[PDB]
Amino acid sequence: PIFLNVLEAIEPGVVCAGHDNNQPDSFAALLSSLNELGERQLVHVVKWAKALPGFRNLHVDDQMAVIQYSWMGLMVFAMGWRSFTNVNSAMLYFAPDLVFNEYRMHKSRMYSQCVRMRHLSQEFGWLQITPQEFLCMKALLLFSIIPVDGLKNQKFFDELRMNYIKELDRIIASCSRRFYQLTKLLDSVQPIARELHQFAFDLLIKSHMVSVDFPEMMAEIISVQVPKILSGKVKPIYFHTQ
Amino acid sequence: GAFQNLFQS
Ligand SMILES: CC(C)(O)C(=O)Nc1ccc([N+](=O)[O-])c(C(F)(F)F)c1
Repeated sequence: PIFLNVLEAIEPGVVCAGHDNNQPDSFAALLSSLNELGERQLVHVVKWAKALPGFRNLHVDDQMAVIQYSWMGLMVFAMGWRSFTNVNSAMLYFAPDLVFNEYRMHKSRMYSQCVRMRHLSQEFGWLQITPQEFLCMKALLLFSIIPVDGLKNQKFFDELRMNYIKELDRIIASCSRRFYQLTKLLDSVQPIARELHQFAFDLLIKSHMVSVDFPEMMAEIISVQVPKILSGKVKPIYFHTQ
Repeated sequence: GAFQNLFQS
């Protein structure tokens, strides 16, 4: 199966946050580390995305844009999966060196959001998602958020997204039951991602006030791209309404 | 900006 071969071959490996675990659970220390981990994972998301089947069919500005818009959901989805598979969703496995318990959930001031993500992670267990389903779904998530006014060359995108949906079908192949649920799980990512976007944006704006450091790419993306989403110029593609 | 530079590698 050429398609699954590729996804498996390009899947990023382990990414560490560089968190000081020997040190008090500070709000600023935890979030400075999430922000650094965000940067690290975005580099991996870029190298992954560029390697995906058909990705170069897209106009290079649409290439950049779809990564930037999708980055948060892709991270949310991969993290739920790591959480599921390392700790059976008992805690949130952001990275080997940044595993969130309830206490950290609370101290990060992201408890409500962390609760959503753990519930997503429990879903991977409740539905018996396979590693290959995971991989297909994550690739499709990359093509699941676009400007309401469309992309620069929309037709190439429509075709790519179309082929990623079909590859999800193939792997599924009750089927209709499977596809309903997996498409539902995929839609469930977007409102988490949206709460994460909001939190990240607010934190950026109040970050000098709270001594939270934002790396370069994070400040740029959260100030230039994320407000497109939060202002409604850019929206997720939902399978179900919503 | 920074992202396009990253993307460019
Ligand atoms: C606060 C903000 C920008 O740093 C952030 O959301 N960082 C972040 C870092 C990593 C990961 N992760 O998937 O491992 C996530 C999240 F996708 F889970 F939420 C957020």
